[PDB]
Amino acid sequence: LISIFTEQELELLISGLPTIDIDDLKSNTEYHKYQSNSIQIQWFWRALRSFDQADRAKFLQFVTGTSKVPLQGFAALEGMNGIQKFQIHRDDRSTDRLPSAHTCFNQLDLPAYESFEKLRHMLLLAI
Amino acid sequence: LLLDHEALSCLLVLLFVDEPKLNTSRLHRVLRNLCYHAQTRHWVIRSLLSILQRSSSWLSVSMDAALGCRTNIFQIQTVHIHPQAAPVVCRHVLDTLIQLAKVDFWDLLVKLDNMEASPLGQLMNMLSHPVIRRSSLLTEKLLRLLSLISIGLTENQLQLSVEVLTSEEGLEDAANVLLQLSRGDSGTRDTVLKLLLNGARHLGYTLCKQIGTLLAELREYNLEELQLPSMSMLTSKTSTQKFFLRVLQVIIQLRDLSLDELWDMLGECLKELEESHDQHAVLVLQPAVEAFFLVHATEQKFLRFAETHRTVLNQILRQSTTHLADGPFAVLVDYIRVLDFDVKRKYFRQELERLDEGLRKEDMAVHVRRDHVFEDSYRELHRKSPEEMKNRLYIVFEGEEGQDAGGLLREWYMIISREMFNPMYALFRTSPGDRVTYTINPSSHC
Repeated sequence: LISIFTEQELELLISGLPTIDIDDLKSNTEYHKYQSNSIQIQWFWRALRSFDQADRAKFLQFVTGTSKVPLQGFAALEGMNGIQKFQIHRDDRSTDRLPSAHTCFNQLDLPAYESFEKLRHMLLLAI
Repeated sequence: LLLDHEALSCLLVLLFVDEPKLNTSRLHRVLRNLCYHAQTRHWVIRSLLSILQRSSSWLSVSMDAALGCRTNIFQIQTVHIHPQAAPVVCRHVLDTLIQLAKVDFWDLLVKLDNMEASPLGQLMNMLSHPVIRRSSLLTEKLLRLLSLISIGLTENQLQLSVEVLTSEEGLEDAANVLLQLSRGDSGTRDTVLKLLLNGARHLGYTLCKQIGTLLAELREYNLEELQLPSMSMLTSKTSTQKFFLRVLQVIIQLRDLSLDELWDMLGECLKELEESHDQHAVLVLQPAVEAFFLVHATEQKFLRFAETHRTVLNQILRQSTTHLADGPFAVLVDYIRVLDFDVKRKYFRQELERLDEGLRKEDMAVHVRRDHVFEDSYRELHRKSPEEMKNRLYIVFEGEEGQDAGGLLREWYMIISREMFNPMYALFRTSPGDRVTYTINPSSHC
């Protein structure tokens, strides 16, 4: 009966769905090979805004390794070596592979998916 | 022979006169007691059934039937009942017959005025006759009667038309009739199953016509909220969807229908509703989906369906109050990727309550010290049973004032979930990578 939840969903069942201040995350995002006005990033923010609270939480778990929202806000987002902001990296590998995460750096490698719909589909399939 | 046929005829004349005051349950119990005598029963029933067939001065009984029309119930010229009064004579006779099923008259009647299993065939023929076939009430009562009595081909056709055409209780009594008949004979089982299938195929064909108009009109709606008028004849309480699902639920109840033109166009219709950026707009096809998953996913193809419409079937289930693990969509319990998180959470809590529905839960005290809550709770509970844990815990801190128990419970859970991560208990340690998470302390053997 507990096994109907995923390993994500069990966290969301015990600790609850978080409220994600997308403005705090966006204010505390670091872009490495994308830029804040890249089209894949505007697609990212549109997708993540269109995702429900549970898929947002699954994204936070995907990139930080947890659904826990920092009390102080994402400015206080910890990584392995002190406060590490969330971060989006362009994955220069083939764009037929899912994004990949290195949560100790809060690091996303994100292929340059050709469209909003396709990027959204791949991200939702990842989470 | 306690009473003669003239005294029985005088009692039976009371069924025609519609008086609200008259105690007709007492009259039914008089006829019931008299009908313990087999010859009296046989004449009484043969007369009541002649009253039904003839529905389909002492005898001057004026019933107000309609506006400006006060009919005489009896037209004597060979005695006929005026069709305005007929539905009431039918209603009172079926009320009496339901009790006699739990347990010449005309010539006698004019002589006054001048001064179980065999007739089941007549009661099945009665369904063809217009005053009954019109009235949902008389149909419901006659079906209740047949459902009691049941404890040929045309007569089953007329019983099935009661489902293919227009009463949920009366049609569940019709389901009971059709089942209890199938219990009778393999030949009546077979003929009624195959004629159900014939009607269900007609219903499927016209349902595919209706959904084909709906889909076409959704194309014409997009190519330039949803109130497509083709939707009205699906929203309708008496829609072919509900007839089709009803008939299939009876077929599947008798098991203990080839329509890929329907199933694939329900498919592309659902896909074109979902692409049309409206959500409750799907629900006008929920009973056709439930029929699909009834006929398929027999107690695969339903899984590819639930995949290509996954978020749609989730919208269906989330909207539905049908209990996920008691309704038809229960089969997908084990293929869990096909449900939403909060749907699975609801299923969790309902299935949990189903498994634990037998336990009466009490309130139960837990006496703890603000500085020791963790160890006092451990001492109190760690030998307690699961069912003692399942009681509603209320926590008492020594000498503290009374306060709201809900806030006090929230505080108690918060303090415990904190004390879990005090290293003095050695239960959990932070991940050296994340440094905010917690996993079992491998140094808890201390």
